[PDB]
Amino acid sequence: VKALYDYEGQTDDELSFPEGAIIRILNKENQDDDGFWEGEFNGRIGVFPSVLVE
Amino acid sequence: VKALYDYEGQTDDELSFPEGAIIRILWEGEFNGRIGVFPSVL
Amino acid sequence: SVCFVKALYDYEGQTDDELSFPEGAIIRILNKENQDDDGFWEGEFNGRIGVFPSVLVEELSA
Amino acid sequence: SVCFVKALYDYEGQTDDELSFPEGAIIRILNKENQDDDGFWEGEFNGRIGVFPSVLVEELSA
Amino acid sequence: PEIAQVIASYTATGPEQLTLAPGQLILIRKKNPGGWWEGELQARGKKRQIGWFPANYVKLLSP
Amino acid sequence: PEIAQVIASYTATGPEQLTLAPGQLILIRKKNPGGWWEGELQARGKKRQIGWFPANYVKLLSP
Amino acid sequence: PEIAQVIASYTATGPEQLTLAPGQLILIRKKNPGGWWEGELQARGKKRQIGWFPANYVKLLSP
Amino acid sequence: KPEIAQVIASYTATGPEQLTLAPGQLILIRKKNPGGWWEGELQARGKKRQIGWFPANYVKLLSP
Repeated sequence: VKALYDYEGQTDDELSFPEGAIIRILNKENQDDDGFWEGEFNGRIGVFPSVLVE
Repeated sequence: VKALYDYEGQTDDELSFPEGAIIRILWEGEFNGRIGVFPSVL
Repeated sequence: SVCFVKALYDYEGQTDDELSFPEGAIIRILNKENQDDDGFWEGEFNGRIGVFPSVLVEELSA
Repeated sequence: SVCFVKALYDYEGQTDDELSFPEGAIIRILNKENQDDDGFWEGEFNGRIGVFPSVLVEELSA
Repeated sequence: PEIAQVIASYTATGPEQLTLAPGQLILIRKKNPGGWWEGELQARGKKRQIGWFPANYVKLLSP
Repeated sequence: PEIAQVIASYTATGPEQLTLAPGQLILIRKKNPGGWWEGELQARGKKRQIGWFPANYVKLLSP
Repeated sequence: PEIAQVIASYTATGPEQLTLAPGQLILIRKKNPGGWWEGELQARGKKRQIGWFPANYVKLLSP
Repeated sequence: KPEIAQVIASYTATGPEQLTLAPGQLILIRKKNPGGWWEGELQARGKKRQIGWFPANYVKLLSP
């Protein structure tokens, strides 16, 4: 997926990325239904709000 | 999509798959009930 | 200064770098380095190091 | 004894299953017998378990 | 896909409204005359809840 | 050393008041007739700020 | 869609060239008289960079 | 005594006497020469610890 706006992660396990970035999706639909997805970018893996992508 | 050549994942979170495999894009993807990442060139 | 403190109430850390501990726990102080003077301190317990609110402990004695 | 070690320099793990730790850290050993002779060892720190280059820590007995 | 970010803290004054903490992201759904928007709150862990809030407690983000 | 924990979210209605998020710890300083206490907020990173809040948004903790 | 895999380690001798580690996958773009190919490197994390390399440091893969 | 450097830039070996290095890897230092050329033992995961020469300006040292 391509990142529409740049994001900066709050926690340790959140995925910081710049705008336009191509990210490889890793999962969806958490245990709690929270809207966050998981993916890899620049050799760092984490979670991000799914509303910021494609 | 359909896998042209077979791949074996290096990391824990990479998706191993055989040749010809149909993969559901979620790169992004599930195959055989394991989800992972794979080079999109394959 | 002072090496150890006993935990009056149990605490559960929010971040990764916060120190979770049970009640009564003896904790070894490491830093009172005012970060932004936020009233946390740093210490070791059960072989995990972290920070915790200084209001939850007291200097050890009897 | 044959159990803990003190980290001389700080290390940051490359893989998922490598153990990141700060300098001076006390680490519990879990395997130091053999892991394919590649000068890595395994241990716990801060409630995360992983492997690290055995070069980076010093021994400490008793 | 219209998306705002919470600029200032807002505690909800009713059952129809979101409660917001600075930093959080909101997907916008409806906008009203009052200065009052409906949105879906993307916050970590909690299920995505959908409610009203004063618009002057958020900032938009543009592509 | 009297110490309460925030039980529900409260955004500050004035300049004299704290603004609280669930989980946070408050050291208590004064209590008033209204249902209104003064406290010092122990929150991570920010400097310890000192202000008023409705007491029914916190729970005490006993030794 | 022509695709080679790195068979041996190659550090880049210039600003026009890729620098390769065994295992990595290259999409091929141009091939020259020298024994020298241009390719796009598919490596995890880094943005896809596009450069030249000695062809006898890779093996092709056939469908 | 325990002298230890970290690879700062990629170096492919130009001979049979030399290590071939990837950024991040850790090297235990053994000898240093006039050239700018050190011998070291490479601590890399998986492979057996191999011992060879390399240009010193492709590593950074680490101090206790």
